[PDB]
Amino acid sequence: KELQEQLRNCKEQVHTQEAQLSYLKMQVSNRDGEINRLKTRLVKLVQDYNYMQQNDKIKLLNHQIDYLNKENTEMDSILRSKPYIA
Amino acid sequence: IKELQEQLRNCKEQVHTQEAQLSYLKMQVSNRDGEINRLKTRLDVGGINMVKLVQDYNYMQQNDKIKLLNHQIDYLNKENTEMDSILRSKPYIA
Amino acid sequence: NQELEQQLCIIEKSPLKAENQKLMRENNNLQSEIILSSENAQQKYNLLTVRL
Amino acid sequence: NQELEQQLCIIEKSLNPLKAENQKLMRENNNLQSEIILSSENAQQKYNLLTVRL
Repeated sequence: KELQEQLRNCKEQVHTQEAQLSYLKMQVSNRDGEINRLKTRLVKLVQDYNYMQQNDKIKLLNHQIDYLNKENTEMDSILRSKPYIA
Repeated sequence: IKELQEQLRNCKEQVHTQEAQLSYLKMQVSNRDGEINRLKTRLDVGGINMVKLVQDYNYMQQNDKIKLLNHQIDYLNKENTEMDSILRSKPYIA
Repeated sequence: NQELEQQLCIIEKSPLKAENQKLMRENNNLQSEIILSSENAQQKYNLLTVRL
Repeated sequence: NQELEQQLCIIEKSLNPLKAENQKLMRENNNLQSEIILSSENAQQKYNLLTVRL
């Protein structure tokens, strides 16, 4: 008869426990991520193969700075003379 | 009402499996503390890891530099392109 | 000496200071979040207390 | 080379250790404040039971 209440308390306890597990799965999983952050603070070859290739793309880019462009120096002289149509 | 006991018998199982996992997680909480200070202690001693931080830092910073200069390229390229676009034929012939 | 300057420029033009400066911001946020969940929860449950 | 070393000496003896300590402690705080949010989650865990009856 009262078995309905027995069952009820256990189930409520079960769900409370599930929630507690989930709460901790989360607190714990978050601690992983919190620590993974530190694992990420505390292959040299790639660091050299980009940095050095990032470095080279920049140097190429510096030459692109001159073609794409440094012509702006030369362009201001034309900016000065083509308006001589006026 | 009989069947309630059967379900209670079933409910009581987990309960038991959760008791086991709850213990595990509490222990794991201690292990996380057991991983983290630990890392703090290691920092208290040294390492940091200063070298890794510099190199990874540099990787992303160079990537930001390529973006900054790419901005500079679109700027210079288009200013010069448009100035040439006008200016070279502005008088056309004159 | 030249090889050293080549690597020294890695910092001059862009590490530890960078993480430090970020932390000086990142923890204002974490601090804000602990507030905005702790005090905010208190208000949420001042409401639940009344509501319940 | 000595000066290149001196720039590093200055950095390593007087700046990096401050940054190292400051980031260390701020990492303790970052870790701790990621935790602590987890304690606000504990406040939430209480809340989550109040919400049962809601």
